[PDB]
Amino acid sequence: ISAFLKNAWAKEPVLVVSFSVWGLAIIMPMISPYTKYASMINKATPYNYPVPVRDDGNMPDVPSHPQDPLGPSLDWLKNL
Amino acid sequence: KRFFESYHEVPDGTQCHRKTYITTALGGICGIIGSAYSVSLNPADSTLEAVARVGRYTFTAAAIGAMFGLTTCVSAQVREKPDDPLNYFIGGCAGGLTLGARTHSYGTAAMGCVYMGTAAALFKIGKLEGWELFPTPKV
Amino acid sequence: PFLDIQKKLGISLDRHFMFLSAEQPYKNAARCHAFEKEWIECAHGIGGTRAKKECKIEFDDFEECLLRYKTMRRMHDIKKQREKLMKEGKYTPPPHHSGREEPRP
Amino acid sequence: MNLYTVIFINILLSLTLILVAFWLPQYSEKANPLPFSMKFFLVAITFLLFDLEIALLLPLPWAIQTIKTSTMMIMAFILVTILSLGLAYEWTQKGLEW
Amino acid sequence: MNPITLAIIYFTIFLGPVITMSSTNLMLMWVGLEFSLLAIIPMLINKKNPRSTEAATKYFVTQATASMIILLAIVLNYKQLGTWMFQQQTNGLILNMTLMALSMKLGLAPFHFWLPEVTQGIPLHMGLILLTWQKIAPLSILIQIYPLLNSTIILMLAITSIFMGAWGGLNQTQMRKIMAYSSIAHMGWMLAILPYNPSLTLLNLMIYIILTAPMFMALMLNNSMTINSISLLWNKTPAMLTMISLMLLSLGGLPPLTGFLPKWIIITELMKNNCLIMATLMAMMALLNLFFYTRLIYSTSLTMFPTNNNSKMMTHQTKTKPNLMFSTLAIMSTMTLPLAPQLI
Amino acid sequence: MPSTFFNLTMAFSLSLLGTLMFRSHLMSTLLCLEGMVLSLFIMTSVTSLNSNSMSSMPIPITILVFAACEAAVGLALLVKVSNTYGTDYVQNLNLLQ
Amino acid sequence: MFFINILTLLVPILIAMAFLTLVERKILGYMQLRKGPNIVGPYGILQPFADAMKLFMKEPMRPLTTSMSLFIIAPTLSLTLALSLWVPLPMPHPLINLNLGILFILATSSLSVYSILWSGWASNSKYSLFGALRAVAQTISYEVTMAIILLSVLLMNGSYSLQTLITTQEHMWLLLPAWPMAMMWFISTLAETNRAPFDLTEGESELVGFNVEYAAGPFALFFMAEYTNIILMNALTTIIFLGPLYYINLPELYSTNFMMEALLLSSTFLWIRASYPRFRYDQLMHLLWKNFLPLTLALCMWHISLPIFTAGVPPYM
Amino acid sequence: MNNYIFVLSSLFLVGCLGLALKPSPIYGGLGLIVSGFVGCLMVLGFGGSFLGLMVFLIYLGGMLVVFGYTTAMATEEYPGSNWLILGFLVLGVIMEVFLICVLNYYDLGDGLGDWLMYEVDDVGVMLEGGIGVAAMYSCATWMMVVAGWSLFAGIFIIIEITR
Amino acid sequence: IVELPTLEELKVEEVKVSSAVLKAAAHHYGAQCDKTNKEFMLCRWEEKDPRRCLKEGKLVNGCALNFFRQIKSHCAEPFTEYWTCLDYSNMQLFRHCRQQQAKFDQCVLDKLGWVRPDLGQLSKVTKVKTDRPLPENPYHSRARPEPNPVIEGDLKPAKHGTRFFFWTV
Amino acid sequence: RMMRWNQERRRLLIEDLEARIALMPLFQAEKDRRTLQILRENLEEEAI
Ligand SMILES: CCCCCCCCCCCCCCCCCC(=O)OC[C@H](COP(=O)(O)OCCN)OC(=O)CCCCCCCCCCCCCCCCC
Repeated sequence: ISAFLKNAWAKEPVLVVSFSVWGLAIIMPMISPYTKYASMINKATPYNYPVPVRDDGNMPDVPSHPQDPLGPSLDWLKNL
Repeated sequence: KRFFESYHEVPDGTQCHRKTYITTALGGICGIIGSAYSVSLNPADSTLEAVARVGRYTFTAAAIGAMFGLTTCVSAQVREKPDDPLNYFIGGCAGGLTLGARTHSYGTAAMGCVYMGTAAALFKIGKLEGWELFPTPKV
Repeated sequence: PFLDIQKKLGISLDRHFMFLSAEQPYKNAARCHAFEKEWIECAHGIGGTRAKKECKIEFDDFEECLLRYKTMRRMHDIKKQREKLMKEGKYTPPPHHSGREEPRP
Repeated sequence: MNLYTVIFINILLSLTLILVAFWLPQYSEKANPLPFSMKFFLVAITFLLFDLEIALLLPLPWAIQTIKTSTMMIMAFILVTILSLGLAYEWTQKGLEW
Repeated sequence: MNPITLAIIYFTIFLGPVITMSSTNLMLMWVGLEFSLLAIIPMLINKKNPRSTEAATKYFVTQATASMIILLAIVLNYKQLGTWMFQQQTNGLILNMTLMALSMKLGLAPFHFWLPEVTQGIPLHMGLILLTWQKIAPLSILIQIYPLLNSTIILMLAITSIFMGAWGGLNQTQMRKIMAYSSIAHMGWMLAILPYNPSLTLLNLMIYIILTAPMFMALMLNNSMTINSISLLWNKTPAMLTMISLMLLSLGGLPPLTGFLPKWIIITELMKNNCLIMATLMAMMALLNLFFYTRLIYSTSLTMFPTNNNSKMMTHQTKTKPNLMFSTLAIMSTMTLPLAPQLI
Repeated sequence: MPSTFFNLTMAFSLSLLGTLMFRSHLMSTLLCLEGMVLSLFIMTSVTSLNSNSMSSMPIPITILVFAACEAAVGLALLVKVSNTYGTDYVQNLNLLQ
Repeated sequence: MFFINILTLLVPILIAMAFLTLVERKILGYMQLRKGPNIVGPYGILQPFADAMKLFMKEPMRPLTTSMSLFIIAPTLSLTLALSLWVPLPMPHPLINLNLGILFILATSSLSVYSILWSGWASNSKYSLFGALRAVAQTISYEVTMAIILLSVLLMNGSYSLQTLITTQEHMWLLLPAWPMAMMWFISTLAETNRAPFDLTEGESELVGFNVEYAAGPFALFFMAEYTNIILMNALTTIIFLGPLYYINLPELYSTNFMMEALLLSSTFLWIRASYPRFRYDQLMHLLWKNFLPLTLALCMWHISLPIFTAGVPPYM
Repeated sequence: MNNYIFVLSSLFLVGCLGLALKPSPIYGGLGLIVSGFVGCLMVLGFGGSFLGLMVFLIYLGGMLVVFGYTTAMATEEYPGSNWLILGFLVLGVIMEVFLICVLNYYDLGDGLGDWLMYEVDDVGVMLEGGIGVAAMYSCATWMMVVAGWSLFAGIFIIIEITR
Repeated sequence: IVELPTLEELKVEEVKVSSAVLKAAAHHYGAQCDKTNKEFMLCRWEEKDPRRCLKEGKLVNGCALNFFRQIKSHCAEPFTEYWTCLDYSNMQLFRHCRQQQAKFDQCVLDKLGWVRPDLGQLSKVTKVKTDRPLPENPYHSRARPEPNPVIEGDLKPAKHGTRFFFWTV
Repeated sequence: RMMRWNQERRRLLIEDLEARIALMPLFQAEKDRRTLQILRENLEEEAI
């Protein structure tokens, strides 16, 4: 099997690449340290406006002000 | 449509003119439809030939319509009994006869008379007994 | 439907997007999102035979949120009126028509 | 608008240039100057079943920015693949071969 | 057929009706109908005989325009109600379109011309699929929308079909077309009760499937597309003569056999709903269907037609057997009547 | 839109009358058949667009994708016919009578 | 002054094309060791005006064409589109801004196919019909390889806007990420002009193609529209793959460097004409259907992953 | 103008009437290619850049072109002068005007007013077709799969028919 | 008559400054003038009506003009050089006027004590406390109809059996 | 270099979109009172 690839790399040297990159692209996402961020860098974009919720005093996390230390702070996207 | 219905509104045997006119139209309408199917399928040879067939079927049907209307109305008039399947049967009887003639066949007149008249009579009964056709689902 | 292999399997490949008030992409609500809601939370638990007479206020409204025809008749009528009066000068293009009137932010 | 003006001007230029072409000049048998290409038709619907392929692949530019990026990737790969396997069958069928 | 292709097609011919049935978004119901159209056309031209190409080209045009009309109904609804599905409010014309269109794909009544002709040019096998696994899909769409369709039209298409089917059948001598005509008729009864009791449509179908599937595998056991051909059944295979007799009389409504139940309960439901005008006329010409069924009975069983000498040669050779399905579907069909209450 | 939606609908009916009144060549029909799919595609896209119903835009295209193959099948039947008769006239398709 | 823009957008491409007829005769010449035009002007600078002012004066013989309607709509379609694909071109400042720009360029490019179909069919002839059918096969087959190269690449600049390709290239040319795409793009721009080692149509030695029955004006236009998108499909490579400088200030530098690379890619096609024996019609297809299309589809799959795993999903807008 | 759409709509009907008189197989292809151009334009009118261009990209040059293609291969036998058809077509050109006319006097009407772009966000982004068509990959991934099988089994259906 | 506020009422001093300057002083307009702008939104999304939160609207049109008024006295000239280059672009990118940005930020870091937010500190959903009573029955939904009643009990073998035709079952 | 750069175009977009977040209140307030000034002013021209 391994020496059959040798003529298929000498002659037919196209379909080899096309079935070597067809796949390579299926394994790069499953094995990369940085694939988690694509659904996150794309999740941070505030395209529409963030509606604020009414305060009850029962919500400690919700950052009261845009500059509170609380809330979704992305010091990640920076120097991702 | 308020038109055709009128036929029923006035008591039978009365205002035959309207009756005959309405009945003649229905037959004629059927004539057109019938000729249409007869021309669409089993087409003709020349446009004129087919226009003729439309005419033939239309007139024949219009005739059966008229005599039905006329006979039933008059039979009721002369007989003075407005509600009677027999009036209609005589009418249907006549209608069939016109069909028979247009088709130039005594035999057809036979079946035509019996079958057609019976059907019309049943229409009268249907109206008299308030039979419902194509009823809405009431389960 | 005829064979509910979807509810059974719990999958929802065909139900999530059947009405205008379903989840629109990027939460961009469509026109009438208000009504259709009001006309389907009404007809929920009440079968159709009775979603057709008593829940008629919400469809008569939703039939005019989307067709938006009764409006036309209003506006179209208004239009004609203006026309007739204007022809006899009874009515004059409003200051708005004259423009200006302080178009503001 | 501007686009209209341009595309329209672009037409007028084309027409004029054929207007002038048939008029500037101002018999002799000067004017005197088939089987089915089944292969061609095949190639043609191969292109139809593939052009529509692109039409379902053009959303990628705007789906890459979907939250469920993992889902897009998966959905796309299958399309590109199932279409490649189709082409591949054609290859074996030798339909691709001319 | 490269067995792979056979799989893809057959899967589609089977994914086609199944998507229709399972989905509620009408659109997805339309593409279920669309697939079925695409999958059936390859099989129809398998012999690729000159008759076949004619068959498929008709089936396809009739199927395609109807498919487009069904889509138009969905497109129109989308603008009369944002929903992608018929509702109480739906404009009446919107639903009537769907009835006509779907009555073309199913081939009922004044649109009954394509079916007899495509049933004539396709093999006996693909004949069955074209008659019974392609009726499930459209009927599903109708049965789902029954509450909303018109009682008048359905009835007219119902009655017409019964008549056309019966009258057409009387003259036909080609078996494939006799069956095509019967299917038009039975399809008629089915659509008659749809507005009133859909659940009975699903009985008048199954029974039709449990009756027609054995009947066709019978016609092909000896691959006879002629009555003269089925008449020499007594020499080619004598046993099937008994059940072929009962199944055909079962297809018509005669009382001891299973075939009476669909007609009986449809008549009971229509009288319960007061259509004693319509039901009566239907039952009467239904009796015309049995006449042509019994005329075939005469030729195949009650009378023995003369056979050719070479028939002795075919007897010698072992007859490839009829699948088991024939039996299980012949008996469950010819005699289940004693078990009607649980069927309905 | 209400006005226009009419034109498109009648376009579909004019295309309907076309496919239901054949004349010689079949390729004309199939071509007409396609005229409907365009009218349906245009109407579906139009209402989806003025209902701002983006969840439904998938459909306008699914309609085209299915319609294209549908037509592919239709043309292969057509090629099959002018290979068996070579004239593609709806006229000779009558063996099944 | 919008009209001033068209007048300064169509004159400076019909006056450029004209001198590509010249430059396609001299560069080919000196490779053939033969001077091109030298005489009508100083160095042939005045030759296209001659055969411009000459072809149009030859009898536009409508040779018993089946339908003039086509004979005279095909040649106009072409120059109409070709001179339109320039309207959304992404210079530092495009004549018109069109989101969906790259689609526009793709779509309009496609319509051109008709010119081949219509012209071939109208002019009744074996050669004409033969060439057309064969020619469009090529054109259409190459659209499917262009689109993907076009699509694939998009995932990288992340929008269909030509005008963003410049930004995506603010610090690098996309030739280096995608030279495989740029190879097959070059052939899909070199063979979708029915040009080069790939001139199957207008096969001259074998076929005498579609434009055969065309002469004088009707021909000129068909021609003018083959050299006015011989400069497009190189002008795109100078936008999509070769990214010149763009500075908010000095907005010419881009156009100047756009020049320097579009002439090479317009002068690179000229080495081809003078270098490669023509592909045979079967081979051309097998180049796309069995070699390029596979690589193109796989690399498209590669580019949809690259953003996700490199987390480089481009910014919409 | 305001009748930006109507006029076009009218042109779309004219092209459909041309296809309906069933003109010569390829002369009418043009007809489709014309109304496809027209329908491409209307959708653009409503802001469906993507959906619009899509039609101009697939049905226009993909489907239609292949159609005529085949016409040339067969069913372009090019054996009633289309001119007769054009004669009738002209009749319809104004005959349709008649149909519209009755409702014209009856009169929506007076051209086209605000019967387009009913509601648009005067602020905001991501509002654009192609965001909806890209729901094939999020929240509408069943339409995508079934379209796949169409095209995929399409290959197998076509070859099988061809063979 | 549908309630439509009097034009007089709608009158409010207005920002009237082109989009470019707003885009320049926006990130500081998110830091400052936030409590006065989020409560408008919190009315706007809760109370779906522009005929009721006009109260807080006039507040937004107020705090903003306040924001700039300080910038006009404090650190106006370096602010003019900032948006004057930013408006030169075709999409008003911060990517270009990046030197003008710090020169305005250090001028405003020292004076007025403002610090420009970090990257992701305007996309978080702050919780704003307000007093507006919760708008119940928003959408003015007329009372819904009742569900069909529920037949209740347990199944018992059917009465007298399938009541079909003489099937004593 | 296409990794490290397109990441930045994202971070510039967040910078560019959060600007838009800060000015929805001013615009939505102006847009409310503006369209709420058109149709009292059109209510008049219809009523006045
Ligand atoms: C409700 C009652 C309904 C009616 C029941 C009575 C009728 C039953 C149906 C009969 C239909 C066919 C009539 C004609 C049959 C002709 C048979 C024949 O020609 O003989 C050959 C045939 C096969 O031959 P083979 O078995 O292979 O060996 C002999 C080879 N010469 O030889 C055979 O086929 C042998 C096997 C024949 C089938 C046997 C059936 C026996 C009768 C069944 C009665 C059931 C009564 C149920 C009563 C219910 C009351 C509630």
